Amino acid sequence: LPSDLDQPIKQILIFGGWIVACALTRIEVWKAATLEHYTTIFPAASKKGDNELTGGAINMPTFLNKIFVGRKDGWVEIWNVSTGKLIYTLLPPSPDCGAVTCLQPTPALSLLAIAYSGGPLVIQNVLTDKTVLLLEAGTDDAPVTSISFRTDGLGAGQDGRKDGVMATATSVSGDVTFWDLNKGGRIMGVLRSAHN
Amino acid sequence: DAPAWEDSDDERLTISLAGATRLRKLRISESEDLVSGIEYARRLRQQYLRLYPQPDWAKPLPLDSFLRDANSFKV
Amino acid sequence: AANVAGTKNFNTIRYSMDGTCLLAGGNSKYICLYSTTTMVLLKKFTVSVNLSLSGTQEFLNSKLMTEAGPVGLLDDQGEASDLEDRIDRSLPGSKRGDPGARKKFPEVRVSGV
Amino acid sequence: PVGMPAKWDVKEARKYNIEADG
Amino acid sequence: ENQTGFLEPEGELERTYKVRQDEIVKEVAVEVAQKKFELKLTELGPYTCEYSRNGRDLILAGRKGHVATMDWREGKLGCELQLGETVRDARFLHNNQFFAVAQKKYVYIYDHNGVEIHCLRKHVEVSHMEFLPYHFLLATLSISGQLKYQDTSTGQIVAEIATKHGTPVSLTQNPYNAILHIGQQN
Amino acid sequence: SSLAQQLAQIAANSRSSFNVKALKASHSKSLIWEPRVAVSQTFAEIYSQCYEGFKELCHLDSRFVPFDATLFSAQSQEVDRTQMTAEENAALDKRVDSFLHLVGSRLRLMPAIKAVEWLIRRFRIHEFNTGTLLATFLPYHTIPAFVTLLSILPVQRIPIEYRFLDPYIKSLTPPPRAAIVQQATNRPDLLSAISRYTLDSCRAKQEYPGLISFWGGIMAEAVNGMIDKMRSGRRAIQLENDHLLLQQIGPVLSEAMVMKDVPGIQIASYMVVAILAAKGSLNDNILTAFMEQLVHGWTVDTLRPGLVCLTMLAQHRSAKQLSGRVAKAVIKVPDLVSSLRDISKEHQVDKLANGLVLAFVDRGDIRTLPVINSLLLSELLQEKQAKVAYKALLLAAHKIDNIRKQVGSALVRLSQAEGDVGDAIRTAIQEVDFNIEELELKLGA
Repeated sequence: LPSDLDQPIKQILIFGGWIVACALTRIEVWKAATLEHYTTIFPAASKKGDNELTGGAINMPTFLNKIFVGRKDGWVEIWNVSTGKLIYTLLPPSPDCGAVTCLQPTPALSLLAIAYSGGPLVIQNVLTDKTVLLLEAGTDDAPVTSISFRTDGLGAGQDGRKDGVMATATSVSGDVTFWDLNKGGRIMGVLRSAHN
Repeated sequence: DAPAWEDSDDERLTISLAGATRLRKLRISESEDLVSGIEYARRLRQQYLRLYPQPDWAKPLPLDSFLRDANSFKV
Repeated sequence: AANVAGTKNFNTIRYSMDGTCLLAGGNSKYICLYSTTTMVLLKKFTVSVNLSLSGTQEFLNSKLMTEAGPVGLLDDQGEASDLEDRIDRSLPGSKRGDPGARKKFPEVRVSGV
Repeated sequence: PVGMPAKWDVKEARKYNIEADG
Repeated sequence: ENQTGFLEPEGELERTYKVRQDEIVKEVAVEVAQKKFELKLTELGPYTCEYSRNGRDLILAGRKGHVATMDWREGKLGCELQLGETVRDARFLHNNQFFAVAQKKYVYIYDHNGVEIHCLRKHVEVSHMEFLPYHFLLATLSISGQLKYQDTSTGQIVAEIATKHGTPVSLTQNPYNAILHIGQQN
Repeated sequence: SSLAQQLAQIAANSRSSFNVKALKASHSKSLIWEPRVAVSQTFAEIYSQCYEGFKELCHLDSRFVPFDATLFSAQSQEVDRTQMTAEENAALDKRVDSFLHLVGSRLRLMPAIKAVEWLIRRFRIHEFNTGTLLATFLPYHTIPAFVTLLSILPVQRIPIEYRFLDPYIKSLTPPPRAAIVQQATNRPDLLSAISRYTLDSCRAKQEYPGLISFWGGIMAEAVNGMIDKMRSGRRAIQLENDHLLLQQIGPVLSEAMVMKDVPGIQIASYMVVAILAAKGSLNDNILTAFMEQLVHGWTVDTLRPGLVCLTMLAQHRSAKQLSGRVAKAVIKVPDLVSSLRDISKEHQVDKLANGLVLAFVDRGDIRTLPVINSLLLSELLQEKQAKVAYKALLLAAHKIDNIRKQVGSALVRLSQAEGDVGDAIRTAIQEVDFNIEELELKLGA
């Protein structure tokens, strides 16, 4: 660990030859083949709050050396982790939704699912910066916190032979929610009280 | 559908395809050895499309918006 | 195992050298140690934990039941490298000893205490 | 009877190994 | 009438041994893609397959006793029986009517329903069997190295040969000469 | 018998015959001919008879001419379906489903039954396309041709949703609508399969009134029985049951309400919405969603049934006002008040008219005043609704910051109304305790 690390360390993410640790407002990146420290990503903000890296960072699968970080502001910033360079930022749609609660890569290529604290799930082309779907998936008191996609190839469309199912859960509830993403992204079922 | 951001590092990166055994399967001929980062990412995209093809959702009405709105299923 | 009659009796009993406690053992896994005055079972023992013997647990598990009977019942002598191990010189229906003596998974019984 | 689930067996699925995005 | 099947690699990088069975099943016709199945029988020994010589019915025998006879295209089983003791080799006879199973001591020949017609007591500890199809001889190698040819039609053993050296490790049968290539341990 | 179970699944999943008796039985299964004749029939005799049938069908309707080239071809005499690959079999399945959607309307006729007999005896549609064939014969479940199809169907080839038909295959009688409706209320899969078949036909515009009336009746009775099952009395269970009913229904009704080109399926979906809004005690936001989609969806052909279903939807709501776009398209309705009197002869339009007047008054537009005046002098509202509507109109007149000229003209006409509505309006003036003559001389001067 670096000497000047006085923060808890929220998540770890291993890809390429790099392991990447999103702490709270800071990313420490090691090289995995030698397990050595490489550099440190410092996102910057104008306000005190908006620097905070809630959500996390994730990789897109066919994207070379790029992590996708979510901020306390609605921004999802792409960072090239080789040269340590902020390469793009993508802004929240309808900016009343405030904080990026999570983000997950779809099984489609270069489409990321960003889930904001104001409620919307968006799935966006991350090189076109163009929204593919917009879903009011959460209450403002119950923000969507974990999302995951079914990579099977079937399970939607009221017959079960069409793909595109996404489960999601909020931390304040105990019920998961399944979406069929095909026509506009309708809901298909809610598994209630999966846990307490 | 033009790409909004462009990376300047993928032009400079170069990668040997015949050296690694995992990257061996994504060359075109039995001559391609040293590949730049853009063509490497292109072959990597082709191979991801080989493993999982692009689903048909990746390619308004009031009741449909009511169904896709998750504030309506509350207890 | 609750309905097996035959392992529910005491084949042999011996008093203590004090004379205050019987000890009782039959064709079963348990040795009982009774009191001869207060008539209560002071302590029960289990003779063997060994599952290579046959009657040491009262609830056999259904993993060992194939569609051809139990798995510890198929004759596996033919998968032996040596002829003197492959030969079955056993007599049909010999409960008390034969020199053939297949003796695969013998019963648990306390024949003397 | 029909509509009953069968036993569970792990379906073999080819995944994109992410150690090559480097 | 028919044509011989094949597969040939198109490109210069593609090679024939890297072709997956899912790719074959996707590219091939459906009446022959039906025949790619898998039987999951776990608890009764390693299994031993033998087809009839027209390929109608196959017999598969486990090591711990489970011998079954099925018509594998039509999916019906003609017979299934458990037999207790070990099973060295199972073999169809001239038809799919009779088969012959090598038990822990003898061989036994059975009818189509699995009802045991008889056991052959001269053939003790048979480890390998081969049925000559045009002669009606059933040739059995014991573990002792003795090779007995039993005429199946009339029921008398033709020639008990004693292979003078060692237990035999393998046995096959030339389909052109009907001579037996047995393969020793030296 | 795990091996017998695996082999039973293999034998049920197998498709091509492999012994001579199996080939003779599978060739013997026919619609028209008895089995003793249908065993000994080559594919030239069947093609001659059934091509005479297809010539009659192609002279009846025009759109069978691609199937003249692909399905009923002289080369299609010889094609074995079990020898082609998976993509050839899938494209043949698409062609067969398109022909069955096309031929479902004329299926009582002997030409169409001869064409279906060609598909059955050559391509083995009763084994390879059992879902679409059974669904396209389901609206004719009272006829001997359905009895014969039920006779020749394989048992294990039927889908799981249509496995109520097994006693009607064991005893060759046509199944009743009570059996189909009861299995539709019990299984969501059968209702989803019927609705998916008719919507997949109606998107290709191959609808017919028999199919539309069939689907409308069975979804109406199935939603009826489904509500009577979903009712529980416990609050959380009835909430979850209303949610499960909407998740099982919503795609079908959300498409069949705004299918503009097929007014029959639009009216049938209106019937299902009327049953769902009357009998099932639903929520106000769900009912505004239904009303907004109906309002987006109607045509001139379904305007008066749409208004009947709108009266029921607005009547069974707990809120008092309509949500905007409903009132906008009812502004766009041509003869609102006369149509509402023709409906209120049988249907109690009062809450719809009250919500309409309130939603018009909440607009600051002044092109709604003839509609507000007609709805007030209509004698459709009650006395209390008329009083609170006039009070809201004068409050809007106090809230406005021309506009006031038309407002005062409407107010003096409503005050000088003739009958019981004018009595209640002047009583509303007396209980709001504000003078007529102030705004009267203010607008007259």
